[PDB]
Amino acid sequence: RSHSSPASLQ
Amino acid sequence: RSHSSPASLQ
Amino acid sequence: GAMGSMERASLIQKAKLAEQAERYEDMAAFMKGAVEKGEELSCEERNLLSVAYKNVVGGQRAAWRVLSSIEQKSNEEGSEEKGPEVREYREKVETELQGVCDTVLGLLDSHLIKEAGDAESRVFYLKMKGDYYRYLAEVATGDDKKRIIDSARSAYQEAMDISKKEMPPTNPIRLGLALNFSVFHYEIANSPEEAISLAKTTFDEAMADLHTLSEDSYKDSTLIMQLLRDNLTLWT
Amino acid sequence: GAMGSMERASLIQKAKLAEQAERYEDMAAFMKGAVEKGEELSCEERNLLSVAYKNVVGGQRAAWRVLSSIEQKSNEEGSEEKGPEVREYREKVETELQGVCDTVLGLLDSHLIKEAGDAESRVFYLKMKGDYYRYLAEVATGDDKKRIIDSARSAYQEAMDISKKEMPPTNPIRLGLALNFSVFHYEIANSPEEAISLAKTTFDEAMADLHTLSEDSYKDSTLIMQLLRDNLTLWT
Ligand SMILES: *SCc1cc(N[C@@H](C)CN)c2cc(C(=N)N)sc2c1
Ligand SMILES: *SCc1cc(N[C@@H](C)CN)c2cc(C(=N)N)sc2c1
Ligand SMILES: C[C@@H](CN)Nc1cc(CS)cc2sc(C(=N)N)cc12
Ligand SMILES: C[C@@H](CN)Nc1cc(CS)cc2sc(C(=N)N)cc12
Repeated sequence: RSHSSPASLQ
Repeated sequence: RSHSSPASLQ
Repeated sequence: GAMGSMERASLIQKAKLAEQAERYEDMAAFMKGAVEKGEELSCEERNLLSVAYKNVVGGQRAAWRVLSSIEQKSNEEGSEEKGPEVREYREKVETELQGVCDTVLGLLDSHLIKEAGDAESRVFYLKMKGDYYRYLAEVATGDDKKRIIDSARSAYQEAMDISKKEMPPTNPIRLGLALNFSVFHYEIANSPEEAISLAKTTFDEAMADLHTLSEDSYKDSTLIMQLLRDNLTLWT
Repeated sequence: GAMGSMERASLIQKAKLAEQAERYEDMAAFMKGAVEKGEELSCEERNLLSVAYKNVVGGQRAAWRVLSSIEQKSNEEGSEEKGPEVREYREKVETELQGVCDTVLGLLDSHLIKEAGDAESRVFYLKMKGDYYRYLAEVATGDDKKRIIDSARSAYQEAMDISKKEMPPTNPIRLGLALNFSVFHYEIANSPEEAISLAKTTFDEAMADLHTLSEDSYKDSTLIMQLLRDNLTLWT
């Protein structure tokens, strides 16, 4: 599968 | 900690 | 809501405790309660909200994929039919996943997005709206799939417009938005060329902005850049 | 119960699906429903029951330990007091853990233990009764701690008596029983000498019975033997 963003973002 | 049994037992 | 009687600060404190305890269902309920207090969320609190629900829905998505695979194989040629149980249970998980998406989308629409008075907060929430419509799209089929997909597109696209006007190319929210929109394009909207083009432009423009960052910011930006690179390797 | 309208076989099928999906709360609800059909459980079904609830309560125990540690440090000398929130949330998790133990113990008492017509089934259920009283003991304090501990002891001891009369020393249920009773002795009942003595005797007597086993049975027995050995290394 494709990677999506981690949940926490600065 | 001490180890206890796994959940499944034959 | 059952969190109505608890103080906002206590809910945030307990969300952080639940995260330490890996109790993500609790964490999501605490953060829902905090949102429903009606005050704007800080950057940290927005991340707590996202972590909680992303973990909750992530477990549901992983289960749905396991079950959907089983179901597809019990429907293959020569594969006996073990009755309704696989479909039923996949439908149960699907419905619970849909309820979580509905809950998050409801928080965003009442009233996080409209009250978001910063580019960073408004992009964060619009990205989340796109993400949770995407999770609905992953399990959608009949006659509403197309409209769910376009709701995800509309949300991502508005977030993209703001982020490009208001944030630098290395901004981690801008980067995670572009990553997730590229995954939308590739996996949901059958637009692999758009996905590739977006991931390439996103990576290259961020690479050229790294020199402006502190070491702390550089670390956050490059983590997401590597995900863009990893996808481009899969896709090309 | 909400599982009353589902067929026994469908509940078992779905418990197995939930295990594949790592949906252990679902798995436990399905197996509770299967037990409440009133028929005896097979060896496989007993294991499904145990896996489901052990995973559910294991997550609760891990959370309780995280939270209890936080709580103990916010009560150390010079450690500021952040209000009631840590205690409250630890109490919430504790109460949920206690409810799971109550539910399992209720299934065993109505009527798994009394209807168990084999040594292997009766020992399995009595071991489980001891285990779930032990989990209650881990969080017990005032004036009921001692009685919960002795309920765990009484259950383990009856299981031990049957297993020694009716099963060979390598029987995996006998072995896992002895392991867990030794952990009871060491961690709950402040009886480290009993724990060590039991683990040593259990290991040595099993070692001398391995030659009677097939490769399949030998594998099951030696896995638990290594846990006995690992504990003896910690304890001596
Ligand atoms: S908005 C400031 C902020 C940053 C982070 N860190 C991520 C961007 C990288 N780890 C953060 C993490 C939180 C958590 N998961 N408890 S809250 C928060 C806030
Ligand atoms: S009672 C026959 C039986 C044996 C096992 N295996 C364990 C003893 C070792 N893996 C078993 C595992 C089950 C599961 N977790 N789905 S059910 C079952 C039955
Ligand atoms: C048609 C589509 C949006 N165009 N709507 C939805 C469909 C489903 C599948 S049952 C769940 C939800 S949850 C939700 C919300 N905004 N809270 C909207 C929807
Ligand atoms: C005093 C002790 C047994 N001697 N009883 C219990 C105490 C607690 C802590 S609130 C929970 C449960 S659940 C349960 C059961 N058999 N279902 C018994 C108990």
